[PDB]
Amino acid sequence: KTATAILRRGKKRKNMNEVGYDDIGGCRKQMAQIREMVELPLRHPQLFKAIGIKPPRGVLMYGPPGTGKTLMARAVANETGAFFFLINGPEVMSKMAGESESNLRKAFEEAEKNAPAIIFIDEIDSIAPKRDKTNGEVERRVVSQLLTLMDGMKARSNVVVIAATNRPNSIDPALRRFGRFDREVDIGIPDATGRLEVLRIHTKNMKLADDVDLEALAAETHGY
Amino acid sequence: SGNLEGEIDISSYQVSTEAEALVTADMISGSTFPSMAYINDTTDERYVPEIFYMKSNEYGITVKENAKPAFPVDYLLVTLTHGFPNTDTETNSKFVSSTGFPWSNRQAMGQSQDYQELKKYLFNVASSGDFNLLHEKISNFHLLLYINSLQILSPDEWKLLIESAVKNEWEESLLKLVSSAGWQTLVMILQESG
Ligand SMILES: Nc1ncnc2c1ncn2[C@@H]1O[C@H](COP(=O)(O)OP(=O)(O)OP(=O)(O)O)[C@@H](O)[C@H]1O
Repeated sequence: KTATAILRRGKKRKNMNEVGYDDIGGCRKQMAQIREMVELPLRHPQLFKAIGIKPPRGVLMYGPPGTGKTLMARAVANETGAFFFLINGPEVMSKMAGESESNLRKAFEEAEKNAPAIIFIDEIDSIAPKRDKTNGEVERRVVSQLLTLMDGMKARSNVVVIAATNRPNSIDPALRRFGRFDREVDIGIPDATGRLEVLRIHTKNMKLADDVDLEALAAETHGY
Repeated sequence: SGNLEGEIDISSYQVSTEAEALVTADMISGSTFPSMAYINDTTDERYVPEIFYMKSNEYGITVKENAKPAFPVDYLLVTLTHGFPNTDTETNSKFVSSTGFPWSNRQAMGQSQDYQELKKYLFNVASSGDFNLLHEKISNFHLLLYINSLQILSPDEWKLLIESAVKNEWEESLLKLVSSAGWQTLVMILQESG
């Protein structure tokens, strides 16, 4: 009812830039939540000024790998049409000592400089694991830099941070407080209708034979 | 520039391969302090990351200091060593010259290349003989460039002239040149010119 009130209505404002809402299936509720948290603060920022609140920014998606977290983030970013800065966990962590912090600093600085922006920190568990797993001093410098950049952003507004991870506990607890990744979204395995939608999405360019029963495959595939 | 004692010593340098790759993407500019070079901003075309310059302290530890405002240029240099050939006469030089016919565009001073200077420099040797004297007067880099610019001699004549002036075996080539029609016209007009 009200929950999916944002989903109701060329395409994609008209590579990996072509992903859109039509390339996703079986996650109506989570997609509604993500869109309600991302589009409204950026596309229509005057609603919250009119009602007199500061919308939350940090969004933390998590679920089993393969559930489409990166797909959802990229689709939302491409549909919003806002300055989209993509940070990869391993890509930042592969840099030399002292560069993996400067990269984060410049990333946030650029995202703040430009127009309404979205920062997607894919695989945040790589750059901010639980303290017991943060072996070494560079693993602590990076976490502290992430925390400082997150804290210093709350004033700027018109910039939303999205993070994805496999498990809620895999992240440093200090990142899940007020003014940080406070709103949390959970992606679960799809149901029969979701699996049918995914199957239709993927098998739209194949030379399928006429004797294909995608409903049967949807019924058989459980836990996929 | 001059050495510590007050002389006219000469020094040779060469910028590193990263300064060479830094200037191409702008990213550097001169600063009012002679020893330090400025850094530009992240405009919409050129994107400058954070620049660190690494140095080792007296305790043998490398220290990285952020230098956005300005950093010394001593990290962008490598020093060569100059010198002169030993007094032993090897005579591998290509020219017994650099003292005579005026050099390139020094019109500010009285050094103005013109037909009168040729008539006074490279005419008495060409009016007497002494092929050795003519060869040592013809082996001047700037004289060769000037006569080329005169365009009186045809390309083959100038090729044989340069190979007569720069090659260790020049007797036959020098004789061919002095006997060549182009050289004869050149010397005739030079004599006629005053
Ligand atoms: N509705 C859907 N849900 C999930 N995946 C989908 C869906 N529709 C298509 N796919 C495809 O499934 C794969 C999902 O890969 P994806 O990178 O999104 O997974 P992920 O584990 O969430 O990501 P990552 O670990 O990179 O953050 C891609 O091939 C995507 O094209």
